[PDB]
Amino acid sequence: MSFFDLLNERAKRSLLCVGLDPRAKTAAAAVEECKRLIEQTHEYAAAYKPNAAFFEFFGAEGWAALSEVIRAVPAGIPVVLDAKRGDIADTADAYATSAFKHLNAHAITASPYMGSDSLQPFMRYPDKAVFVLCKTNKGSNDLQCLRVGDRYLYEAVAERAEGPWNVNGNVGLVVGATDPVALARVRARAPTLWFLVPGIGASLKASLDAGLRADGSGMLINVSRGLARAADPRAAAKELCEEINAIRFA
Amino acid sequence: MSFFDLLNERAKRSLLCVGLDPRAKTAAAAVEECKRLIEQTHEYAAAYKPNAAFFEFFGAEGWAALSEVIRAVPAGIPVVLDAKRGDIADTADAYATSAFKHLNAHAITASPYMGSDSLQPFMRYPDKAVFVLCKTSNKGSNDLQCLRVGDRYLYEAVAERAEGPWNVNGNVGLVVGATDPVALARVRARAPTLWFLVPGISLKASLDAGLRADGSGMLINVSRGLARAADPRAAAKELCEEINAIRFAA
Repeated sequence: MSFFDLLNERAKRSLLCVGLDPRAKTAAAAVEECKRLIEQTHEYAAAYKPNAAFFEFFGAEGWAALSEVIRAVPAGIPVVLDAKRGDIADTADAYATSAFKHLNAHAITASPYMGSDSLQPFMRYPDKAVFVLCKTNKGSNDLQCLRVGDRYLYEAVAERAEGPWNVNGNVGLVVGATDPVALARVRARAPTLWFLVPGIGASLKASLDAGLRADGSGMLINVSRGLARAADPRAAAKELCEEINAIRFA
Repeated sequence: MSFFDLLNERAKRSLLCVGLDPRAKTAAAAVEECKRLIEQTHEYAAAYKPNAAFFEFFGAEGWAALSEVIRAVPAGIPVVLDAKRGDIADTADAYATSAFKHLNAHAITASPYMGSDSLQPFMRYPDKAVFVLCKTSNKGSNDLQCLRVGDRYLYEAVAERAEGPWNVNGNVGLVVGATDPVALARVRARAPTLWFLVPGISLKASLDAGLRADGSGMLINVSRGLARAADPRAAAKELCEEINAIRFAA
């Protein structure tokens, strides 16, 4: 089962991605915190997204904690390591081996800035997925909205992803929820790719109308604070999952 | 004791940055390998650049190994953690705290793709430097970096931002490859004062294109050329002296 095999099975029930961004002060407490959130939300989760930086923060024990948390994700539910990596050759190979073999995540996020051969070391794993940063925060304007001919830079990234980068059919894009016009533009350039969509908790219907594919799928909607800090995380995930599906059905 | 205070002092003697990219198969062996290379090269090193991916590869033991290797670098020689990070908000804050406080590196490398607010969490440390990816030498450089924005390349637009709006704390540098001196000269034209971290040496042409008016502002990284030299001590001495001979020449 590839990442997308697992995701497409989950997508029959949910498009909700649950962020694992522990607020705990120690690695041990972080593990327990994440395990509890998994227990409460897995029935309504399409994926989990552990925060690579939050785990690195704990130092030595942080790695082990991340591995333990990934192990705690029920079989059948894919894990996207939000590590936003980008380098080349042996260095990129080492990041990919760490994420995919050592930590056993099913997917990673990656920067497009160094281009095709910076992305190849991740994308060469046919059973893993690579979500490439496309449209994201206020700094988006700096580079992403620069005009490269008759399109924005973020559109140029989209055209490569739904295009020559997708050798193993395992490329996705990171496309933010807070900009529905941009979301629609990316979907027009890349009509078949899965989007990882953060920032809903920073409009649900607008995002889905702009970003869903023709099949009513293809958006993985990430929520972190709205679930982790909820009075009832299970009920919050259930409600979000159902809200998304109601829109898909209509 | 800022990064640039340390670097300016070292630049009186050297512009050589020594990569720490261990080939060893265990964390413990990697530490010893790096310690040996530091011992052989420190008299001629302006900086050390540990490979964040290579240390992450060793998992739990990896972080501790990286911490130990950084601590092994003589007082007075700055450490650039080559991590190429880029994220937003609390996540970027976590990467910064990890690199600058927990690991006690003096500088980090970072992707520009998510723009100003993705870089601010690193740049807010006035005593730490942030080397932002600008122009890299790999084939993928064609994909984004060499796209045309108005009458210039994307990498020139990045250089302008870095020299201009981004450099509020005077701690921004750029990563600029040695393999194209024409591009290196374009970057120096857009960014007359910034330090460049220059991987992958074309030594004379690179220095002619990239040095500032003061004969400084380039940090020349060497990895394989030193670590795999029969005599790394003599290799570092020779490279340091060759760089300086070019700097001295009218």
